[PDB]
Amino acid sequence: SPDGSRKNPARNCRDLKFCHPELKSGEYWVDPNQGCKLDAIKVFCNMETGETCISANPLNVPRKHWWTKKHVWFGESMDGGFQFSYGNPELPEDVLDVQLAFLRLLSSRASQQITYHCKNSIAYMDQASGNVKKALKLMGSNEGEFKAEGNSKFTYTVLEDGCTKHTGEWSKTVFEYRTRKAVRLPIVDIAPYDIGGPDQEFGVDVGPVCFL
Amino acid sequence: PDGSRKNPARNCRDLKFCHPELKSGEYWVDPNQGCKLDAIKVFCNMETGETCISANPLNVPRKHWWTDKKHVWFGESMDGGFQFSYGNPELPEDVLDVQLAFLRLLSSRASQQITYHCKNSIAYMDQASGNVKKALKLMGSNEGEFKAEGNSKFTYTVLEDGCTKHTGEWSKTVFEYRTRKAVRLPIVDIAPYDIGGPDQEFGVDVGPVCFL
Amino acid sequence: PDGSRKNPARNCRDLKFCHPELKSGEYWVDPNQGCKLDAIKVFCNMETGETCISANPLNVPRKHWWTDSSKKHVWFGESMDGGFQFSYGNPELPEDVLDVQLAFLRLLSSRASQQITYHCKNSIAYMDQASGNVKKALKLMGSNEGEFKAEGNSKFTYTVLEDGCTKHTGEWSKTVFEYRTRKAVRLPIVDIAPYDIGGPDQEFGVDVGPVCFL
Ligand SMILES: [Ca+2]
Ligand SMILES: [Ca+2]
Ligand SMILES: [Ca+2]
Repeated sequence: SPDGSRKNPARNCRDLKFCHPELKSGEYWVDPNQGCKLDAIKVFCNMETGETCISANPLNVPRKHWWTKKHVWFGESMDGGFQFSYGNPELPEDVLDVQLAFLRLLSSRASQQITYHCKNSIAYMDQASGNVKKALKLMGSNEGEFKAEGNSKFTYTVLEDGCTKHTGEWSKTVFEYRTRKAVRLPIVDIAPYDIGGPDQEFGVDVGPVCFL
Repeated sequence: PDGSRKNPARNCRDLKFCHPELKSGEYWVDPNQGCKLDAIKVFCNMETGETCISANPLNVPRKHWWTDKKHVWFGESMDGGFQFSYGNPELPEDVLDVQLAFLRLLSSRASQQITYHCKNSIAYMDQASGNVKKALKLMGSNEGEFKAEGNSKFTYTVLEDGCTKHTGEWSKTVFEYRTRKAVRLPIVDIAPYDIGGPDQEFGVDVGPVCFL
Repeated sequence: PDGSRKNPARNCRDLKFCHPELKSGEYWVDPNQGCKLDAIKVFCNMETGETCISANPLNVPRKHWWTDSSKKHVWFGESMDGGFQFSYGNPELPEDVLDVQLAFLRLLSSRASQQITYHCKNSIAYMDQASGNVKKALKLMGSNEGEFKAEGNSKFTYTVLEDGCTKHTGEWSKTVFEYRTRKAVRLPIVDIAPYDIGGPDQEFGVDVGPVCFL
């Protein structure tokens, strides 16, 4: 019987939760495509919810002046930019793709949080206008974009917003996207709008993509 | 496996292939495999290999449901209405969701029948006018509707039609939707058109959704 | 699993991952897992790790297929006398079982690709040398309710590997098409619709290449 060890992975964390109810939240190995056990992925299992959470690698975009107004994709367009990747970096992309496809099928929903660190850079709401027209965008895995407004199937939610004014200091805004259409996740890129001025800087902490 | 609760099969088609001696009946299957605890109870047709899952409740009682012509969704709009639900109402809705998702996305084909019980209510053909303009509609599981006419991908077929006149008596019309795109099934709602008058009544018997 | 009939692998990519010493060739795989008995014999490209399933039948004979008495695309399978849609896998297995094995590969692979060859006599396949344009290019039917074309939405355009059909010369030639995608439910190709057909001197045939999943 699977037990979530590297040599004996479970199919996902929900299976571990139910078939091994004594296990606590933490690091486990899961193998959504089953078959060959060697392409298993290392995850965090939330044993309260049954969520399988896969970390981004790299987890973070360092705080820097990145760009010198329009939305600009970090991965697509910025110098030193990269798109976000998930799961054991040593695994071929196609294998990671297949694992995510199976985990999507195994799950009712997926969610992900992302943190925008800001210095003189609006992320969501602009305190002066009270509007979100300068809000950043996120790119999903199905080419779709997650936005502040527009099609309600694709809008993100904001959990805290410390970036509403240029204060010369660092703060942060936290975004979440949650959906039943798990093909849309994980987030692969980010496009700030209020960037490019000499004293504007940002960083990013990419939260894990969680499936249940 | 063998189709018992302790040893469920992936689905009925596998059970037929691997155990051709088994007769049609109740079995336990586990489309998402892995941990066996979320296996579901189904009817296996062992001649076709179909996995058939019953609605629960499967019956809409015969009643005057609507008072007021236009299509009106039973589940969406009528007092006491409900959308049709499938599987062991014991398991959480999200578990059944995933098990059904495996069947909907990875089956060859699917089919489902639904029976409209009618008193003074046209269901498909209107004998007096000679047309199907008053025909009812059905709602699938992929935000699509099944109709008497229009896009031939989404038309249902009528197996018997006893609802063609207002006679003051009870009769029935039987609808089927069959598709190689099983994401479209099961049926989740019904919209009669010829309803609302003081002597008009209907009921429904929801047939099982069957996956190959 | 080792890719034998009694011990089929899930697919060729798993076989490669677990057995780097295995060479390209035929093996038994079982994408739907569960019962082992409905395993399918495939070609594994062990350089890429692709699972390749051959068309059966793989050939549309070379013939005058269509009589034009009207000019538009005409689907071979849907409209032509003796036409058929393309099927894949061991015809010893039930159609529904093959569909399911294919469905696992289509939904859950990273990528898919397929080539198809149009044999032509007095029949433009893609480029029309006389006009210099692709207005007469044939179309292909995918497995997800879409079509693959010379132009339009770039997600659904095919690519042309060689094009020998650009003139009417009274001689046989061929044009080879390929469709590659990260949305594998679009494949395999199930039908073909030539445009430059139906004239009294026009003929075509088709060789359907294997559908390959990663
Ligand atoms: Ca595996
Ligand atoms: Ca299970
Ligand atoms: Ca099998």
